Amino acid sequence: SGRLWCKAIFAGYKRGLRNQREHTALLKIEGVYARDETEFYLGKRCAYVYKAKNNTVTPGGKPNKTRVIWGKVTRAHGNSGMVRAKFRSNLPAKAIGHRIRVMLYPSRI
Amino acid sequence: KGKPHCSRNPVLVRGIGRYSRSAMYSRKALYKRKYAALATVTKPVGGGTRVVKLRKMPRYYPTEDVPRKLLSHGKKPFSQHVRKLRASITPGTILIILTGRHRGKRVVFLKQLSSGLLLVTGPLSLNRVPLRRTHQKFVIATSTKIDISGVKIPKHLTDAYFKKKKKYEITEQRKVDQKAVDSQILPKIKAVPQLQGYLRSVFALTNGVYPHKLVF
RNA sequence: CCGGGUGUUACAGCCCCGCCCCGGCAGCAGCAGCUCGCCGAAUCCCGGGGCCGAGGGAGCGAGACCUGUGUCGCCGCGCUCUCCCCCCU
RNA sequence: CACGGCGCGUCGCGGCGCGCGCGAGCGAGCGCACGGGGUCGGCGGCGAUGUCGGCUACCCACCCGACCCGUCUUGAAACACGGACCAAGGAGU
RNA sequence: CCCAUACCCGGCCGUCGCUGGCAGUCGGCAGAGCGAGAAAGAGAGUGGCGCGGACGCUACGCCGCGACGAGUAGGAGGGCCGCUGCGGUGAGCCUUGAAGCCUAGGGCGCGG
RNA sequence: CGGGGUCCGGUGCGGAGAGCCCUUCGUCCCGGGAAACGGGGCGCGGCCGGA
Ligand SMILES: [Mg+2]
Ligand SMILES: [Mg+2]
Ligand SMILES: [Mg+2]
Ligand SMILES: [Mg+2]
Ligand SMILES: [Mg+2]
Ligand SMILES: [Mg+2]
Ligand SMILES: [Mg+2]
Ligand SMILES: [Mg+2]
Ligand SMILES: [Mg+2]
Ligand SMILES: [Mg+2]
Repeated sequence: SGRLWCKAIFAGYKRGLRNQREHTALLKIEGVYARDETEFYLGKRCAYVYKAKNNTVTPGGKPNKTRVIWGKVTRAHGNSGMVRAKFRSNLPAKAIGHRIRVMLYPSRI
Repeated sequence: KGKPHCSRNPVLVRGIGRYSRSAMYSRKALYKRKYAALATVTKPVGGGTRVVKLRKMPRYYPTEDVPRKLLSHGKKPFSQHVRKLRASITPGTILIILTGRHRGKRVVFLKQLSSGLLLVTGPLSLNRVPLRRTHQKFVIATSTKIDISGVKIPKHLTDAYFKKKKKYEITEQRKVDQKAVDSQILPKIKAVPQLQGYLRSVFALTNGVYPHKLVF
């Protein structure tokens, strides 16, 4: 009935100043702003959900316009709650500053 | 011959015994345990008798074949894997299903099954979930428990019972088992005030609350 | 109550110094979970997250009286070929 | 306690060390594994005119990177020189 | 706390080294080893039923271990890269369609 | 009614954004608590409220 995930923003790729590695993304999870608070989210699955034009099949339902790129949280980043994430395919650059759902079912509690 | 005795040393740590070699030589009493030095069947036929050879040669060898594999030791089939359970999960605990069709429904937990799946049920009279299996990873175990140490669940229910077959029709055996379990579960949860409504409700996340902050 | 002055334990305290068993008692690099160290043949246990799984005929025992098998080498163990006793189903 | 037989025991210092014989250097099975590189004797869904797969290649978008080549030169993106574009010919015999 | 093509661990390609290993496919005519700390014989001798057992080995081949890989001028090697003609060879192809040319099609090779 | 005076309360801000509000499985019976002034109505016709 309600919402079962947590908001994150796809801030950007793991990068230096002149090089960027697109195989690792940086997520800003809402509400967590320090390293001693990000150990909860380590290993949780994350999803980038977006609409498209063509219909695609969905598990346990009729086809619709929704598509998803899956991934998982790997490790903390920085000192301010930033999180490193790895997805099965590198996220498109058009998702910079957009919503990624981090879920809870890879649970350890 | 000889009855198989148990191991003479308790496991101190995995792979290390409590007693040393000499202590074992003493405890086993080995000082007085010294020791010193198909493919054919004959059948009658109505002629005479024929020596039929079972395990006969194949009538077709393939163009080419793969070689054998090297031997490895630490790999075991899923049947005899050691089963682990989270410390926070004990019989009579409330869980929150996170991924099934019953998303975020508070459900009572009863028993760990043989293959590692949790046998779970919140009495479908109030939260509408039957006897079911659920993976222990995909559930949140809150720190609210009831006492179900004094309830009996049938021994016939198991993973073979819950295994999918093949439209799915519920069986009368399923109905009677669910009734038998819930007739004992329900009075226990009705003793605790405001617990039936809690199980009826559905967990959700609103803005301003974060799982890493909130405790359960 | 405050300010100034005198002064040497008074209606507060502080520092040093012989001994009383270095007076005695805990305790001790202290979860009074930060008062200050260097370590571990004087060190072990448990747990969590991430990435990967390349290689593919290793042999065992059977004895010229047999011809099987594919859980094998090194390493660490347990049980039996001795006899009793205890506990739980 | 990586101690475990009997002897002849000096193979010996006073017993321990440490030698000589004992069908003569042959006890066997099962089982578990922190043991010469992964397996499952574990599972779940969706599939006929709208859906599944197609790295690359066609077009488009985004983030990062990114100065036009050849040549002589210590130094070329150069306010150094040759070069509008395309086809064929073209130089260690 | 952040990250380089640096360092550590793993996979893959190639080069170099071990001037490494394999002719032992020794089968009812046989007995399946030469990885095991110690230069050298699983040494030869004379006296007190069921007929059965994968792959290999273009030796210019196959297989195993380590280390390493920048490059102008220049040197060398390999090209089952390419073009034209000649001697051989493919009981080669082809009017049931060759050469050539075009392609939003399917692929191979690090590359030609 | 607004602005001042006294006085009384709070002040690591409990008249707090480190907070507040709404909170959703649904339906059926009977009982208690709150309400009888309440709830719902392009169901209504007006009156003000805004540059
Ligand atoms: Mg730029
Ligand atoms: Mg020039
Ligand atoms: Mg020069
Ligand atoms: Mg000029
Ligand atoms: Mg000139
Ligand atoms: Mg010009
Ligand atoms: Mg030309
Ligand atoms: Mg390496
Ligand atoms: Mg080079
Ligand atoms: Mg074209």
